[PDB]
Amino acid sequence: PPSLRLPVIEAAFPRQLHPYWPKLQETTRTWLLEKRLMPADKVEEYADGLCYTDLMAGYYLGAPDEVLQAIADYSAWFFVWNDRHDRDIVHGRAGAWRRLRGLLHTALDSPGDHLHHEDTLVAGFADSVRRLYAFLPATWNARFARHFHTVIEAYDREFHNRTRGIVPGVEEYLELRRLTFAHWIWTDLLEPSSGCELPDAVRKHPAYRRAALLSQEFAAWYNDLCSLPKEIAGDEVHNLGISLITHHSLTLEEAIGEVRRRVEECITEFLAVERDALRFADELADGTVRGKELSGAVRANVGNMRNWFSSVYWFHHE
Repeated sequence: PPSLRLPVIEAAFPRQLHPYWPKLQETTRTWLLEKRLMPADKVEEYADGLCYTDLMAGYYLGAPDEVLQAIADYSAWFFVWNDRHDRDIVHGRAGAWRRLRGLLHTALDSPGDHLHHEDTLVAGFADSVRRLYAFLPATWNARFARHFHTVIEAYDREFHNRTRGIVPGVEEYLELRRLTFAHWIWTDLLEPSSGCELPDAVRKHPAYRRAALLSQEFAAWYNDLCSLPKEIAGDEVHNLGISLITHHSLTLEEAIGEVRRRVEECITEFLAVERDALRFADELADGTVRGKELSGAVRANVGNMRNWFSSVYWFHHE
C-alpha cells in the first residue's frame, strides 16, 4: 500500500529478531490461557494468528530470555486491557471502568495483594508487574510505577473523550497519545533488557531522550497511519488522522498525507540524533569498568530504539 510503504525503513533499518522468538510465542500463549485473560479463540488468534509476540522479539534485542518473556506477557496483557477499555467505552460501562481504573492503580503499587483477584484482568496485571519488578533496583520499579500511573489516567481521559464524542485537538492528541501508547514504559523497559538501570543524568541526556522519544513517535504515528482509513467515523475514536479531519477540515487523503509527513520527519530526525546518542555512548566509556558498562548499556538501548522502527514496520506488513 503506497501510503504505508517507507523506502527509508526498508533501506536503512534492517530487521533483527531475538533468538528466543519461538519459545516466546508458546509461553505467552500458555500464560494468556493460564490467567484466563481472553477466551481460547482470541488467545490463539493473538499468539498464533497475528503472532504479536514478534513485535517484542524484534525490539528488545539482547534481553535475557526471562526479561523478554516478562515484557511479552505484559505487552499481551496491555492488548487485553485495551480491548476491555474499548468495550467499556462502546457499551458505556462508566462504573466498571472507574473500578478497574482504581484497581490498576492499587495493584501497580502492591501487585502481591492482587495476584488472585476476582477480576482476571487485574490478576494478570499484578502477575506481569510483579515479574517486571524482579529485574532491577526499587528505584527503577518506582519509575515504572510513576509512569504507569500516568498511563492509567490518560486512558481515563480517553474514556471520557470517547464516551462523550469529543475529538481531541491535534496538539492535545499528540500529548495524550504519548501517554496511552505508553511511550515512557517501552523506554523504561530498555533498561532491564540491557541489564542496567541508567542514572537520571544519562537517560535525561538530550541525545538519549530525543532518540528514545522519536522511536516511540514513529511507532504511534505509523500505527495511526495504518489504521486511519478503516477507522470507524467519527467522534468516538482517537487517531491523529481523525483529529486532523475534525479540527483542520482536512479530507481523508489530506490527513493521510499529513500523518505520513510527520512519520517521515520522525525517521529522518531519528537518523540524525541517533548518531549523537551513539557518540554519547562512546563518551561514557571513560576508561573505567563502570564507564564500560554504562557505555554498552546505552549503545544496546539506542540499538533497540532503532530496532523498534523495523519491528513495527514489518509487523504491519506481514
